[PDB]
Amino acid sequence: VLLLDVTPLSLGIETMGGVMTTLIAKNTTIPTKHSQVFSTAEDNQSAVTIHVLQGERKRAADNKSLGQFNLDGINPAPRGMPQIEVTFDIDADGILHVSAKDKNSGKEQKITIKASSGLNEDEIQKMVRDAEANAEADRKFEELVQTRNQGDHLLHSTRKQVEEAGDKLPADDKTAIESALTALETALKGEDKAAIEAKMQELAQVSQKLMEIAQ
Amino acid sequence: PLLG
Repeated sequence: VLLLDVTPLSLGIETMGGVMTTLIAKNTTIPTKHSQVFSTAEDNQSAVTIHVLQGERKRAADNKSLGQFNLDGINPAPRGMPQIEVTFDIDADGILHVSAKDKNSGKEQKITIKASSGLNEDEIQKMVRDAEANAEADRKFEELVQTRNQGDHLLHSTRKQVEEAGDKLPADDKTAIESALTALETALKGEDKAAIEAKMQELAQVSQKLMEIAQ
Repeated sequence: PLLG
């Protein structure tokens, strides 16, 4: 061949923390189909927003929006348990089909994105230029979102374990753990990676008895 | 791997 149809930019969705998760990498030959299984951010979440993104930036907000759509009808469950399979399918004609299927409730929602949607030849080079220009800033943002999701996981898992524990946990441990969770919740609102890790460290220093009980 |  003298020619290849390829994707000039990454295609993916927004995940928790406002990060782009890539489903189809830059410079992929079409046609192509990739899928990844995602889950819910919160307990008893009834729906997901699929925000489709084109670009090379880690921040969802810094990429081109191709559209969004909801999948409703998710049955009550702990966060992280529902299986929401997302499929990006680019046909020979260069049309992007995005689907989200609930593997429990079997429900499906799709968006179809014409071959002409997204960033023009110029904007593509400006986007590729920015990726490499703001690469350090995108790393820093990425490990703040990682830190934030670890702290949020520790917050939620610890509250769960305080409850399962009931009377098994000394009053002294519970006061100390309760104060640390409040302090961690507050810091998770902020932007300060160091302050999140400090509250995560406080909770881990005071939680040793609770961790034994969770056994 | 989570969506809001």
